[PDB]
Amino acid sequence: LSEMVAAVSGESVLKGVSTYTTAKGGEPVGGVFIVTDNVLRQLLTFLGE
Amino acid sequence: AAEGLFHSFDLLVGKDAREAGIKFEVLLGVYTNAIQYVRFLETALAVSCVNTEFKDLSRMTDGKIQFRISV
Amino acid sequence: RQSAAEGLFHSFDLLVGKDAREAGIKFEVLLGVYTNAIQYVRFLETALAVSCVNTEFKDLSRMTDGKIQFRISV
Amino acid sequence: PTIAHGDGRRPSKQRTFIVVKNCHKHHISTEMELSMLDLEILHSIPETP
Amino acid sequence: VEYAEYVGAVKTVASALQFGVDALERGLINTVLSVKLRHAPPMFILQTLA
Amino acid sequence: EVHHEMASIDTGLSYSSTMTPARVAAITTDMGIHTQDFFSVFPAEAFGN
Repeated sequence: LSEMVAAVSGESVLKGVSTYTTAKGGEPVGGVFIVTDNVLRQLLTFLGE
Repeated sequence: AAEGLFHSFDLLVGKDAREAGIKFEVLLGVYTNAIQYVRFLETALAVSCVNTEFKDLSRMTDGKIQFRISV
Repeated sequence: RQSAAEGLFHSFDLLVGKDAREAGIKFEVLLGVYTNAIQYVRFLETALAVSCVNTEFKDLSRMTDGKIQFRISV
Repeated sequence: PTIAHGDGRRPSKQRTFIVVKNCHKHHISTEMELSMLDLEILHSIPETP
Repeated sequence: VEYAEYVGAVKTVASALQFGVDALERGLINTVLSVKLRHAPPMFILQTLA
Repeated sequence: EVHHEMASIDTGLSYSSTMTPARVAAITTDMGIHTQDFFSVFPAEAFGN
């Protein structure tokens, strides 16, 4: 998954927008993994907390 | 001056003006036609006619006129 | 570019002599968007700097040669 | 940005690109059918329960 | 019109000069790195030699 | 044209740095079969008939 992230760059032209952030705040959200229901469940069992 | 144009896209491009912003580019030349707008009561053909305004033409139904001439 | 003003926004209008009607050919001021990709880099901020000691010389161009001489007793 | 090279024969010129982006347009449709009995008993007026 | 022209001129020229000095900084970093690699001997030789 | 000049010296007598190939990223040349012909190396040499 981390490699799938790294393949994408942040080389964007717009340079500045309001960002999405976690409930705990601070670190902005970096992107979206859109998946299926079963893959969702299996990823949540392979990755913890 | 360069603001007042967009609703939000100017806010999207960023405000810093050291990284991104909206500059000047070439002037463009335009020549737009001029048109003389026409009115009937303003032409001189109106000298012939006698122009009265009927709101609803429907009331005129028979559409016949009796000329009563005396000599 | 097919049309002179495709990617550009239209901001101002120069009217000949006086601002009356649309008859004058006129001048339109067009704007573009510029983005700078640079990310600031400093040699003293790179981890690489620990390896070398840096001394600033005001007029190196004058310098023809430089040398160091070691004297080692055994 | 660009790196300033010495052994390279002629110093590399600074670079700027013009990139023209196009906006796509997508149109969306749906269909709803409604009966004349509704469209009429609507224009009528109720008087009785 | 000329005010817009002036601010555009200063933006372009300032960007050009900033990129120039940045290119000189990156050139300094690259020159130091290549100076290191020029005098870095290979490990398979340097181990037993040192 | 902006010109910049720098100088460097080695502080110690013996070597102070070392490089090593860590991980092979790719093989550039195919290890295949391709004989070099001599008729393009020496084109002027020839037999009798």
